[PDB]
Amino acid sequence: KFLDALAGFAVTLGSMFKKPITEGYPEKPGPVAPRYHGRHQLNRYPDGLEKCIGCELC
Amino acid sequence: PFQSYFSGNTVQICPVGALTGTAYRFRARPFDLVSSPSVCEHCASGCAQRTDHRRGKVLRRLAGDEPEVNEEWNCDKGRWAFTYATVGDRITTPMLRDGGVLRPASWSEALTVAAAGLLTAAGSTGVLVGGRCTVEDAYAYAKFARMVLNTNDVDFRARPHSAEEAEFLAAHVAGQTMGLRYAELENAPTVLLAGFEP
Ligand code: SF4
Ligand code: SF4
Ligand code: SF4
Repeated sequence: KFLDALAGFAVTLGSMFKKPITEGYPEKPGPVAPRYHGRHQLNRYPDGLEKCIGCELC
Repeated sequence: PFQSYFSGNTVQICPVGALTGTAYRFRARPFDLVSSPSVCEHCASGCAQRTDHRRGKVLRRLAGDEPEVNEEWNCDKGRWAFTYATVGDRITTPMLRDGGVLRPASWSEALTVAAAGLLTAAGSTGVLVGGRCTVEDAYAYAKFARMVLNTNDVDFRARPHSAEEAEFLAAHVAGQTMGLRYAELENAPTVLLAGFEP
């Protein structure tokens, strides 16, 4: 009907009534995956001893 | 104690971590080492060695492998006597005497002063080359004495020595390369040692 060529308008209009999806970083940062490769961290055993043995394998 | 001049070889001969060098302990892993072939600085044996340095600091000097010289062996002196250059007494910059005190100086100023003094002394100069010099270094010292100073007062002997020694070295040693060889030593039926504690 020539309407299909105008489908894009229907898209953009529709989206300007659905709520924006942006993550609210930094006031409301998004949920990064649990598996994410963030900053390396050096950990300790429960008594406080450093886990690292300095083997340089890392 | 173990007490052998060749003890380090055991560290290099052990196929496991049973024998380790206390000096090298926990210093580095193989991937952290810049490794280069080298020759020992210490005696005329001229052993092939492998210098390993991490962080720009030499950490060990393994025996290398040169069947015609040292097979795969060192002495403790060659293997561990490498820290001399980093004991904090090293001369980092040209130094000049002023007011009787030794002061750090530029290369330009230092060379200016050294040239002035050497030209003032002219042929009234002698060059003590010492025994801690590569063949190139000794050659430069000698050539420098011959031309730059127009003198023949050149002697690498920083030790007890004699004129008879220089005469003998001229007669039999100098210019006579690759005569007796380590391989020949191993097969010599009789070896005599004169003033020599191998
Ligand atoms: S690999 Fe070795 S040196 Fe690196 S963090 Fe783990 S224990 Fe420490
Ligand atoms: S513990 Fe040391 S000596 Fe034993 S297998 Fe591992 S690296 Fe080799
Ligand atoms: S490794 Fe030992 S025997 Fe060989 S050149 Fe060095 S000091 Fe001499």
